[PDB]
Amino acid sequence: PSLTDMSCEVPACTHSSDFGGVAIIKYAASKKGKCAVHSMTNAVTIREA
Amino acid sequence: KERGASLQHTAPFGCQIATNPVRAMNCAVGNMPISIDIPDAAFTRVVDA
Repeated sequence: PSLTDMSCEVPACTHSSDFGGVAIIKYAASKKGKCAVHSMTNAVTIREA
Repeated sequence: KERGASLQHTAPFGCQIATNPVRAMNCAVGNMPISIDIPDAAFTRVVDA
C-alpha cells in the first residue's frame, strides 16, 4: 500500500536511554497491508519492525 | 472582667486560635511547596487522545 500524505511529527521526545521519543505519523496509504518502517540513520532506533 | 479582646480577636492575617492544645490555625501566609511523584499509571499516550 503506497503511502502519501507523509505528515510526521512528535508530541514529546526525550533523549533517554530507552524509547523516550514517540512520534506521531499521520499518513494516507492507498490500501490495507503491511508497511516496512525503518530508521535509516544509526542515531535513531525504532523499536518496531 | 477586663481581659477583653482574646487573641482570637487580636490575630493578624486572619489567624485563629484553638485550645486543647492552643494552636494558631488558618493564617495561610507565604507560599507552600509540595513535591508529588506520580507513576505512569495516570498518564496516557497522546494517540489515546
